[PDB]
Amino acid sequence: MIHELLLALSGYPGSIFTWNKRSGLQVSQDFPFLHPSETSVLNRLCRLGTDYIRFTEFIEQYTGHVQQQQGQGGLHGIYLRAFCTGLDSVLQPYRQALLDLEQEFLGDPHLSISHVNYFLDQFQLLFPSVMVVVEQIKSQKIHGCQILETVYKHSCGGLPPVRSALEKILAVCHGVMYKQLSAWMLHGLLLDQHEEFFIKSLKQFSLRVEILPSYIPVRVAEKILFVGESVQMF
Amino acid sequence: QEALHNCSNEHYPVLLSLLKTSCEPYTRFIHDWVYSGVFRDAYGEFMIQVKLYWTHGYVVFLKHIAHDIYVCGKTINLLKL
Amino acid sequence: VLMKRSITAPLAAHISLVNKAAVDYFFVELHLEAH
Repeated sequence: MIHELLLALSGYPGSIFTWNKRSGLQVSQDFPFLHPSETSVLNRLCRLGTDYIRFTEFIEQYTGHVQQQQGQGGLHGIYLRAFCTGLDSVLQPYRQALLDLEQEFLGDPHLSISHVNYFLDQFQLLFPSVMVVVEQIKSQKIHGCQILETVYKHSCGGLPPVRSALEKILAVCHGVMYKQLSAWMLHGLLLDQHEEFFIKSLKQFSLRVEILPSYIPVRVAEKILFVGESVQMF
Repeated sequence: QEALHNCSNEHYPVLLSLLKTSCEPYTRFIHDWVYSGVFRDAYGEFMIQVKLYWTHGYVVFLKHIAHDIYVCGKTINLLKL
Repeated sequence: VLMKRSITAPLAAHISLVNKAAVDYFFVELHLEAH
């Protein structure tokens, strides 16, 4: 009962806990020897595994799956790829915890599921919270720098652990914009295709106010524009 | 063009390590026409290739250097005399 | 920036020297300015 729960949550679906696209993972729930006690606990545990399957599947789907054949902002694009790259690194201590748990089960062969469910209670809040961010990005077709605000507006919550968790994904997504900005400002040529960072000689260089994030003011953006235009001109 | 396509993911240094050595005979090809004017090809892998005075022909590096190689080869071929 | 112009700098310096030597070989040997 203990060890294929690790097998199921790890992302290789079980023949007891049945993976569905409409019921997630689900216990067979028809045994002539099940009890009401175990039911609730298995239901509590299977939520995290369902979310984990969705997360890992999406990350594998939309990171490094092409040789570049414009794309879609919510299903392709370098900000979106960097979001997935931050997301799997945030998910790492869960994997470490499962690896620890197997050693615990090996050391003591008589162990029950409530012990496990007690240990995994800190992911029980973190995993449902982060789902809505990627859900909003995917559904609403958010393109370019407006991705950067979306996790940023969702790092205003009253839960410190979830806030600190999302901040790292945002920090990963800063660096790609930094990398392209280092070229456009200081030489005049940008290294980015299909994803914009508020760039529309002296022609086809103007500020896109709409894509520009809210936490970057307009006064600095004018200076950035003037710097890039100047170095491109001379 | 894959290089401009990806400069900010984890496959950036792997493709860079491939590309840095995938141009090694090309640099030799460039080092041929400038320094001796010598043509070199085996199966055909060179952008420039070999009439009225010269037997030189014209149709990676930028083209801003490709025509410069085309004219520096003819200058070498004259200076050989 | 990624560029192929971090290669041309020890090459074009030789190209320019070849061009200057050829133009000098015109004047001091073939006397084009007298012609």
